Amino acid sequence: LKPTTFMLKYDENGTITDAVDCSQNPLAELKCSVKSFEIDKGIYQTSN
Amino acid sequence: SNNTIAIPTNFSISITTEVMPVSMAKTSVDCNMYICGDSTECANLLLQYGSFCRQLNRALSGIAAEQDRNTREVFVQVKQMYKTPTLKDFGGFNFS
Amino acid sequence: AQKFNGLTVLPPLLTDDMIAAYTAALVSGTATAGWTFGAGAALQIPFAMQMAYRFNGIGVTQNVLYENQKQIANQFNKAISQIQESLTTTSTALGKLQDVVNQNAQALNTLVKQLSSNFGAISSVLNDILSRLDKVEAEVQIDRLITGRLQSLQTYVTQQLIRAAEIRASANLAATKMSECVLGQSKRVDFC
Amino acid sequence: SNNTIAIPTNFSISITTEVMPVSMAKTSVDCNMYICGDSTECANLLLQYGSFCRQLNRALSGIAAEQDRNTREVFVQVKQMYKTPTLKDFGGFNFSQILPDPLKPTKRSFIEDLLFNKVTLADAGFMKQYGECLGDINARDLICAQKFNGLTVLPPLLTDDMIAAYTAALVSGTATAGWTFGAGAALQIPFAMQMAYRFNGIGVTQNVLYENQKQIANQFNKAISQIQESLTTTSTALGKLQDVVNQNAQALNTLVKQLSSNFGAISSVLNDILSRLDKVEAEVQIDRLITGRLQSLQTYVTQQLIRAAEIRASANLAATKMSECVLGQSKRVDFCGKGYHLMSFPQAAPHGVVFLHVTYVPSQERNFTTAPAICHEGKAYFPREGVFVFSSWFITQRNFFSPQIITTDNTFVSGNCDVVIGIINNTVY
Amino acid sequence: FQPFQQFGRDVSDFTDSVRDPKTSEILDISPCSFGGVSVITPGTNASSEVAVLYQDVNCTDVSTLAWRIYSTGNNVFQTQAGCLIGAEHVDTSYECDIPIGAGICASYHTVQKSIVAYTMSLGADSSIAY
Ligand SMILES: *[C@@H]1O[C@H](CO)[C@@H](O[C@@H]2O[C@H](CO)[C@@H](O)[C@H](O)[C@H]2NC(C)=O)[C@H](O)[C@H]1NC(C)=O
Ligand SMILES: *[C@@H]1O[C@H](CO)[C@@H](O[C@@H]2O[C@H](CO)[C@@H](O)[C@H](O)[C@H]2NC(C)=O)[C@H](O)[C@H]1NC(C)=O
Ligand SMILES: *[C@@H]1O[C@H](CO)[C@@H](O[C@@H]2O[C@H](CO)[C@@H](O)[C@H](O)[C@H]2NC(C)=O)[C@H](O)[C@H]1NC(C)=O
Ligand SMILES: *[C@@H]1O[C@H](CO)[C@@H](O[C@@H]2O[C@H](CO)[C@@H](O)[C@H](O)[C@H]2NC(C)=O)[C@H](O)[C@H]1NC(C)=O
Ligand SMILES: *[C@@H]1O[C@H](CO)[C@@H](O[C@@H]2O[C@H](CO)[C@@H](O)[C@H](O)[C@H]2NC(C)=O)[C@H](O)[C@H]1NC(C)=O
Ligand SMILES: *[C@@H]1O[C@H](CO)[C@@H](O[C@@H]2O[C@H](CO)[C@@H](O)[C@H](O)[C@H]2NC(C)=O)[C@H](O)[C@H]1NC(C)=O
Ligand SMILES: *[C@@H]1O[C@H](CO)[C@@H](O[C@@H]2O[C@H](CO)[C@@H](O)[C@H](O)[C@H]2NC(C)=O)[C@H](O)[C@H]1NC(C)=O
Ligand SMILES: *[C@@H]1O[C@H](CO)[C@@H](O)[C@H](O)[C@H]1NC(C)=O
Ligand SMILES: *[C@@H]1O[C@H](CO)[C@@H](O)[C@H](O)[C@H]1NC(C)=O
Repeated sequence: LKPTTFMLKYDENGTITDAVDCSQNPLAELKCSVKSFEIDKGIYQTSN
Repeated sequence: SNNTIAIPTNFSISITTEVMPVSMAKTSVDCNMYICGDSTECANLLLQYGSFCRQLNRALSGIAAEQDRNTREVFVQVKQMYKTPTLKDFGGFNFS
Repeated sequence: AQKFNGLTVLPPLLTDDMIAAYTAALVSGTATAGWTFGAGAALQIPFAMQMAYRFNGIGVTQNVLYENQKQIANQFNKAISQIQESLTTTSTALGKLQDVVNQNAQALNTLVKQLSSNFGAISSVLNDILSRLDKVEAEVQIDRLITGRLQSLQTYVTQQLIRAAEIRASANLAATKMSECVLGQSKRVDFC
Repeated sequence: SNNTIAIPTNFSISITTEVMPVSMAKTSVDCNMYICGDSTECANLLLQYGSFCRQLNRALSGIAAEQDRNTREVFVQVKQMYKTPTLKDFGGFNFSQILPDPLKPTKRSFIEDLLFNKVTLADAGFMKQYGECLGDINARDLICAQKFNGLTVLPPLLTDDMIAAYTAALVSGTATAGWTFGAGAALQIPFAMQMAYRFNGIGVTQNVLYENQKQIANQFNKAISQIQESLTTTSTALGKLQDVVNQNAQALNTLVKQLSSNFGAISSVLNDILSRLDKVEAEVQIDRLITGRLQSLQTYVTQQLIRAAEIRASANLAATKMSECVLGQSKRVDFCGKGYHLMSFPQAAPHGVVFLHVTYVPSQERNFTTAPAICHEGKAYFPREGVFVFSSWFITQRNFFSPQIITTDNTFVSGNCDVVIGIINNTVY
Repeated sequence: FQPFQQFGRDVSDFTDSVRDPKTSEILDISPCSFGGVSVITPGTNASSEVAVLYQDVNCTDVSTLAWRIYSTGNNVFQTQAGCLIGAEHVDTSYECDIPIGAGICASYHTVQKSIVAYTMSLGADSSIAY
């Protein structure tokens, strides 16, 4: 285990069905920075 | 008066300038960098304020897009890239 | 300093070369076709006849233009030369653009400087706080600092929004002027 | 070149669209609800901040009034509610698609129906009952959350039916009287004569309009059909109105979400604080929470004010366009669409208006040889916004090739044949 | 709820559900205050009587005259803007004096004077012969 920031998804029931690991790669970083699992086509600023 | 008029008999050609701003600098901010630097303790404490930073960056990105929109609206008003003529005389009017 | 504190400036989409190309295209198009382009397909015409039409547009017969063509051309050239000399001489003719630049730079630099405020904490240095205090009290001090710095960023963003609105108004006016003065002959008093 | 000109020999009728925001959502905030919920301790502690909340609500109510002002200024530009004509022919110009149909239940036109279908709104009733919210909890309704946290959206003064009635009145008035109405009392006139006048207004004789009436009407109908088909096809033509809606909704939802911040307190839950702590320390924690939540509300109000200023600028431009393109024929280049403006028609849309601009576009240019002036019996003759053209020499207008024989009627005599540069020798009848 | 969970929370971190410690039944918790209210006044200088508009209340079937209103009265009726209490309905159309919303306007008219509500007029009627 390592200290990290995750984004967890709770579904209609109370069960966690998906997650995003914010440190996996730049796309995951962008997903965590906009707090959404889906991204539209375009160019986005990420962290320095 | 009531019975006389004044009529010009000559004229002059006048050219004047008008300066107009169009666009300003586009900027972006890294909240974590600005507020916490490289401190992991501060970074962890900052997590409960993500909404405010997302709001700030949304505003800034909107401004950034608007700047390019302004420049395009002002300058892109022709469909054909007309070539510069080789002879710049035009009947005595020096365009060079 | 700005970059080390996390503030970035992005490049514009269009470069100066492309903008200059657009302006050159506009000038060439008006000189070769006049006003027909912009209302449809460009229709070329000699410059003397174009100037005669423009004279007709202000209630002056075009025989005047044709009979004083040399004097009119000389006066036009002299006006161009006077503009060139005035621009060459140092002055403050571009103060508006200069102060746009200055305002942006000053805003960013003020943002950098405001990092030195305590906001009521024992110090403005996170390293000092964390070197002296254990987690429990360090948390209180760091919370104060976070609140203050977030407020600083919010103020910057609000002022940026207001400045952007002003700039957008100016840009809309400039686009209207392009359309109505460059692509056609205007009758609005003192507009062009 | 220096001795040749290009003259159009044909033309086409073009219709293009312009989408403009007019108004945004009117909102109001219950400070006590948002900040303290149902907590009497928090409500008592909040009393010393009443000035700030009064200030916030003053700003919001000003915005709310300005929205109705915008809508009125844009759409209420007629004193008489002109009735929709029963016969929608107008000399071959088919207006049905832009005027309401008595048969259909809807009070709008077909294109207006398409426009209203192209924009999706979270809710349209402005009415959400306590029983409805309490009974559909499983849905987790965003509107229910907003309302339970003290944020309200108010209904506009004018209804969609009334706005559509105003647009129908404007279209009927222009179709039956043209431009005379709006400068005084409406004066009816046949549509063909109206179109002839509009043609005359762009430097083209009206004989052209009368001699090509069938072609012009067919082109107008085809342009209307193309607009209708394009609107039927899914696209992003109403993106401005859509993102106005989206911005308002996002602002409110962010306001709801920001309640979860601690702002440095031991917890963000007032009930937890009051269950664990006695009054003295509970007061400190609650003060921190009050400060934070008040700041959030102030930020919302500031951004709302800036958005409202932008919307007001758009509404002022829209009202000017209504006056200058719908109630008259404009000469400002590119103001009422691209080309030589002929006439415009408005259509209502969610939170805005859509202008259909009809303009004249020259096409199919042909070459001719031109001369600045012609010498006859030692006297110089000049044109008067016409051009000399060599097929013999004739005189013609610059926007449509209609060569005419030169005569003293269409020529201006001035001086001799010496000063004029490029003068050619000819005769004048 | 799973066996190890006792409370539930929403996106605002408000506690919105709980398991009863005696029967293990799950209960939703909802706030008590809800709904928008507006006050219509002809001016305190003129009178102290007001009309009250309840947005989010439906009063079409006035048979109980559990409604969420502060007080009933005379001329309680429903309008496109909500439940209106304290104003008399008139079928005539005038220029908008006090805009209530959704095409409804209120005024202060001689019956003695009282608050009245009506549908605003859009303009004078005309007939133009094409
Ligand atoms: C939440 O849990 C419920 C209960 O298990 C799920 O509903 C059942 O789903 C299964 C699998 O699709 C169906 O065969 C059953 O008929 C469903 N029961 C009912 C009463 O509808 C539900 O699918 C779960 N939700 C999600 C998003 O997975
Ligand atoms: C209008 O004024 C101009 C400029 O003064 C006159 O043009 C001058 O004409 C004289 C001969 O008449 C030349 O010697 C000069 O060189 C011309 N220009 C200048 C700047 O001196 C012109 O004659 C006047 N009248 C008209 C009808 O054009
Ligand atoms: C148009 O004006 C330009 C600039 O005044 C003229 O170019 C100058 O011509 C002189 C005389 O030959 C040279 O000494 C300069 O070096 C030129 N300057 C530049 C920047 O090129 C040009 O001749 C004029 N055109 C006409 C047709 O008169
Ligand atoms: C201008 O262009 C129009 C449109 O192209 C021409 O109209 C054509 O008319 C002929 C009969 O004369 C039809 O058979 C064609 O179908 C029409 N073309 C279409 C509909 O595209 C018109 O003849 C041209 N000339 C003038 C003077 O208007
Ligand atoms: C004006 O255009 C409309 C729409 O194209 C025409 O109405 C259509 O008429 C056809 C032929 O009768 C019918 O098949 C369609 O169902 C009609 N559509 C609608 C929406 O009503 C109308 O006939 C045209 N008017 C004239 C005078 O030609
Ligand atoms: C706590 O004790 C109460 C009271 O005895 C229990 O509730 C009753 O349980 C019985 C047996 O199932 C039911 O028949 C009754 O209807 C329940 N209610 C009452 C009011 O008597 C309850 O089950 C106990 N809880 C636990 C977790 O053991
Ligand atoms: C208020 O409730 C009443 C009673 O249910 C509703 O009146 C009925 O509404 C339905 C649905 O539109 C109609 O089909 C009935 O004809 C209505 N009945 C009467 C007697 O009017 C009413 O619509 C509700 N009001 C609102 C604004 O939802
Ligand atoms: C007119 O003549 C020019 C001569 O260069 C030619 O390029 C142009 O295509 C001609 N126009 C038409 C419409 O044929
Ligand atoms: C103020 O008071 C009188 C008496 O009630 C009221 O009728 C009147 O309209 C008011 N005065 C005005 C409006 O000038």
